[PDB]
Amino acid sequence: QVLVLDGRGHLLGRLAAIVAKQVLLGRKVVVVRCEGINISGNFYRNKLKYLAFLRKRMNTNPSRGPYHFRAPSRIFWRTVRGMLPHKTKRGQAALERLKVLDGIPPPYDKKKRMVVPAALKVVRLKPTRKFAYLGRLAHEVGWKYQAVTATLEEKRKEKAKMHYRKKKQILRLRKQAEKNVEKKICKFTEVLKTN
Amino acid sequence: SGRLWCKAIFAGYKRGLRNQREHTALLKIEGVYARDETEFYLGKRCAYVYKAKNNTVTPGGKPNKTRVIWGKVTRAHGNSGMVRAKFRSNLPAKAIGHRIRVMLYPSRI
Amino acid sequence: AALRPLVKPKIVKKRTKKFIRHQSDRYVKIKRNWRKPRGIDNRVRRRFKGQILMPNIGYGSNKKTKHMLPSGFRKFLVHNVKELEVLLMCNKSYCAEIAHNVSSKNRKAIVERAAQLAIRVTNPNARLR
Amino acid sequence: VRYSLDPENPTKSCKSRGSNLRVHFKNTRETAQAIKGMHIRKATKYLKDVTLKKQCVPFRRYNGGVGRCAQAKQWGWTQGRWPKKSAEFLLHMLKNAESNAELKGLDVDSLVIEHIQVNKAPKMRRRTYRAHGRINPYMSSPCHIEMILTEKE
Amino acid sequence: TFKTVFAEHISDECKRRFYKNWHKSKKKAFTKYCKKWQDDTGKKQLEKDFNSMKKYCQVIRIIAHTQMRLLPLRQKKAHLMEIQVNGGTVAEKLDWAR
RNA sequence: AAAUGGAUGGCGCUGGAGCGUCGGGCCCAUACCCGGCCGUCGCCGGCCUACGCCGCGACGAGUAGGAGGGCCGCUGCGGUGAGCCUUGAAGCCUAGGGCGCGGGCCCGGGUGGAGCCGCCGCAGGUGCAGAUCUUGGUGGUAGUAGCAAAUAUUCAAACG
RNA sequence: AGGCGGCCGCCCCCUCGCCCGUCACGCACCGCACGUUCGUGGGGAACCUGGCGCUAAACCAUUCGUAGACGACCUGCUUC
Ligand SMILES: [Mg+2]
Ligand SMILES: [Mg+2]
Ligand SMILES: [Mg+2]
Ligand SMILES: [Mg+2]
Ligand SMILES: [Mg+2]
Ligand SMILES: [Mg+2]
Ligand SMILES: [Mg+2]
Ligand SMILES: [Mg+2]
Ligand SMILES: [Mg+2]
Ligand SMILES: [Mg+2]
Ligand SMILES: [Mg+2]
Ligand SMILES: [Mg+2]
Ligand SMILES: [Mg+2]
Ligand SMILES: [Mg+2]
Ligand SMILES: [Mg+2]
Ligand SMILES: [Mg+2]
Ligand SMILES: [Mg+2]
Ligand SMILES: [Mg+2]
Ligand SMILES: [Mg+2]
Ligand SMILES: [Mg+2]
Repeated sequence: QVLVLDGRGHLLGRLAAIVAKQVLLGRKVVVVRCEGINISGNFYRNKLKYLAFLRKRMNTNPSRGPYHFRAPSRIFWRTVRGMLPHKTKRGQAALERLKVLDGIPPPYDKKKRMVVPAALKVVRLKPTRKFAYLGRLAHEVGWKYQAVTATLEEKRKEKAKMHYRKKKQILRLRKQAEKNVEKKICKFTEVLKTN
Repeated sequence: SGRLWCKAIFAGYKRGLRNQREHTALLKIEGVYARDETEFYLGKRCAYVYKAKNNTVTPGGKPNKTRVIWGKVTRAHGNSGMVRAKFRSNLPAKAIGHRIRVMLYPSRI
Repeated sequence: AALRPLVKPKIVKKRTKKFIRHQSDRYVKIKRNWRKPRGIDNRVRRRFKGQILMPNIGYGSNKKTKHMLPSGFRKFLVHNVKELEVLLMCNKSYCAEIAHNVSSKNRKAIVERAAQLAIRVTNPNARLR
Repeated sequence: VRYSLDPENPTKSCKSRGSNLRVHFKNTRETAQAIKGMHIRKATKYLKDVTLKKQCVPFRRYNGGVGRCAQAKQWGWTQGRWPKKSAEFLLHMLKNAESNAELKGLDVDSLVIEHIQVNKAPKMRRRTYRAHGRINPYMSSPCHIEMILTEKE
Repeated sequence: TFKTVFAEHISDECKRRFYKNWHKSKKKAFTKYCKKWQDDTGKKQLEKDFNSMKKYCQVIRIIAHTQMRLLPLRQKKAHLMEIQVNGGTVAEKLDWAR
């Protein structure tokens, strides 16, 4: 009943629009690994845009004003909130369906991740265009947990490597068993109706 | 046993930008994402099923907390497989983003 | 076992709500009765969207079902037994309604006469102990 | 006479009333709302402690510019006071309630204040001499009080 | 905060910190927690807690309290405070603390 | 290059969600077409309250202003209802039922305790949301400001 | 931001739990809806029964002043 969408390789707005449209329908969406979301344009251009956004702030009381977030997950959350009607009760109720998270936590490392090809940088941008990584962009402005994020990502990748090796061994054994039991299993129906 | 209806979500009523029409509702049925695929669901009955605190009589069995609003598919909507519907009574605004089961009672093929 | 009227169609109402006077909710000195707003810059007079509705001739109900009760009869007010026998020929479409100032002693006589004449009464078995 | 929220068991209930008595209606309302739903002994003890400033009466509805006390934490509120005149008036009313219960033959120990209502009274007037030779009203706010006592067990 | 392991015998001078009213209280703090150091099963549980901390925890801090008895003040309530240990290895910092 | 932080409407968009030329679909106005209902006008139809009863067609916005209808409402008078009422009049209240597009009205229930209303005409000191409107009453402010010009009170007892 | 899954040794037992064929039965409700599901769903007040364990802490009052406009905050009480 949930949609676990990977974050790496997807464009910021191209993915956020799809998530904002899918949340208003009722599907609970969880965007994992938000530090890999790419943004079109020059990295210095995106940095200048983010700094111009940071400059905007209430004069009389900055604490009671625009709350600028530094984590890339919170950046993506604010981007989706900018498209959702958050000032109405429908948008307020839909905002809990979206779960933006940095890294791949225990509740989501075992779940298979989905990829939306309509937001992938490979098909969205030309191979000669410049892009900026949201993780580096956030780390350059008031983000401190990039090192531990990368360390935990390395750990979970080294674990998933062994898991995939085990799965590949199981697949090899399955293919060997299929090739071994040739008799007693005709299954001409499977071939005539093509699996 | 097993489900005998298609799944559809209520996105909103038929509306422009600064006005709504509560008599006609829009449905996003799962599996249909094109205009050439919604011709099968034209005329199919639809049911918005919810629960209340006072049990009401049911056609089969003892009274239950279940209450259903009936309607049917009128025509298609757009090119993205969205469909239209008109119920006996207009859908409540709280049903936006919830499920209306599309039956297969009126069968043509 | 109520008295069956003549044939009756499904009465449809153009508007089921009663028209509310403008700004009658903010001030309790303003009665619920409708008054035509004649302001030079009022929203209701020029019919802005989202405002209250103004009653016009368009909301007029059908002449075939006008003044018809949900039971299917048309009420006629009576005071004594003399003004009850006049509804003898119109018992199938018109029905009787006893006045409010009629005493309980003279009300039961009207009820008995209506039951004898087979005339529908909108307020039967009223003010009984 | 006429009472609001008459008791369902008139044989196990006793009523008390005071009319046109000179206290502040607001302080009387606060102390009555604080004392409602309490046994007679506990109510007497609480009023005797309020008179000596041992535990505040929380001002919830009429609390404009009311200084906060430390003893109001028991009521989950921050603003409390010690209205002595209303305390002694409600004590005098509870005495008449106990007397009526004894006359009716009820158990005083099991009596609880299930209902107590206070409302405004006709205001008496005086005049105040202000600047530039102006006269302003100086009005009192007396209140009518009523209470019903019923045995809990 | 991953885990916290307290000592076996905690003096009342330090236990006074966990109470707002020391006179009305019954001094029942850490009565059942001290039984873990006496029970062999509790000792095994504390040892597995230490073993899990050695592997998972990265920043080690030590909780210490002052001795108001030696001071001329009449407070008698010790101030508990955490001090981060900046030793070489996380595995040896736990040994140095234990 | 301009002074509060900030405006392709915002989010955002770069194999386009930008610019130029275009194609096929799709979205909706009180606009158009079909149909129901209400009113006006025109043409009328019948020897069924003729001031009534039908039929067809076309049109309905509107300040200032001009007309027509009201079986909308208030008071009093002349007729009339063999009118209603101490087995309960007027008045007041009501999560009750219901009518009229509307002004308003009918009934049920609870108070109330002595008059009232329908129809046909007549005459008005006849309909209120305002006028720094008149009189009377009541709220927020608010148990707030304020009980501070001229040195100062304390102990014990009695009547209560 | 961890708790379900795998392995091995037994436990009350088990070779119609799977695919094809075969004789015979059952709410065959007489054309109809809200049917079938993670529901031993979440939350709150109690009722009858078994086994294992628990016997407090806050606020008020009082005191302190490292703090106080009032609240608040820093402190003490033991019969040695
Ligand atoms: Mg900072
Ligand atoms: Mg104008
Ligand atoms: Mg205020
Ligand atoms: Mg004050
Ligand atoms: Mg002040
Ligand atoms: Mg003077
Ligand atoms: Mg911009
Ligand atoms: Mg037109
Ligand atoms: Mg016009
Ligand atoms: Mg009249
Ligand atoms: Mg009476
Ligand atoms: Mg009299
Ligand atoms: Mg006048
Ligand atoms: Mg007025
Ligand atoms: Mg004025
Ligand atoms: Mg007067
Ligand atoms: Mg005033
Ligand atoms: Mg003051
Ligand atoms: Mg003076
Ligand atoms: Mg004396």
